[PDB]
Amino acid sequence: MQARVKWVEGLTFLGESASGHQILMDGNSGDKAPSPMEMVLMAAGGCSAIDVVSILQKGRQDVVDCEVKLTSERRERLFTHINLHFIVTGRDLKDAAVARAVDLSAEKYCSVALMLEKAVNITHSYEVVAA
Amino acid sequence: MQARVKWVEGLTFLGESASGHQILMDGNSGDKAPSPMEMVLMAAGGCSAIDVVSILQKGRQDVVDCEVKLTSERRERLFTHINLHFIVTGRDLKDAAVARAVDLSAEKYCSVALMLEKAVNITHSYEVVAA
Repeated sequence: MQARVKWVEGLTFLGESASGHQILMDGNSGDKAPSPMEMVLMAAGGCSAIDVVSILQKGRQDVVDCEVKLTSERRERLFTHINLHFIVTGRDLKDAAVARAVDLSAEKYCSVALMLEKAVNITHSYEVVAA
Repeated sequence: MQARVKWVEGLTFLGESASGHQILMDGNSGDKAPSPMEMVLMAAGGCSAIDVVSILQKGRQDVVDCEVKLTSERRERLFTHINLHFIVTGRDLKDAAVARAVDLSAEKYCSVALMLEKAVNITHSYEVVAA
């Protein structure tokens, strides 16, 4: 539970996780480091990609790479919509398995996704590339 | 809108912001870098602290330091509750001004806070230290 953030200077803040790591947020439109809102977008991408690769490895599917293209829109400033586009690379991965993994990840397993869903329109999509 | 995440190895993912910066997320309980859920907690702290220090500087208040103690609980895994505790340091800052700033920040200006609120119980609190 012990996370903290500290004002460094300007609008730069230091962020310390309870897993013992530190990061930097920059409130000048992410000038020198990501803005908090960028943190959120990336965390959604990351949490999702984690679960997607996990499901495939458990299902013995030979997943070799995973990339997430994130797009979003926001009020002129809350996010109105985030799209997670998965690019899954592997050997014999079947469509049904990738759909399952992207599905369960985005709507059942990804905490970040599920928290945002109650306030943001979150959509997903995927493609499969041979290695 | 152009953020992305890339699988590096293990459960380590690279995250790239459209402001042109990169970070690392680690899905092994934030082993080597923060977990996505830690990203979210810190972004809420950061977005909040940003707005808090901004309001005070606009109101000509001599804010010298700002720290946020974050605590949270989560299902045994969504966050059920996040508490933002602000520690504002300054010279002649008045209580009414700090309350205002923490208030507007947490319930009107902080996008990250406001997105989470629809799914998580978010509470705030503050204290004021002389410099």
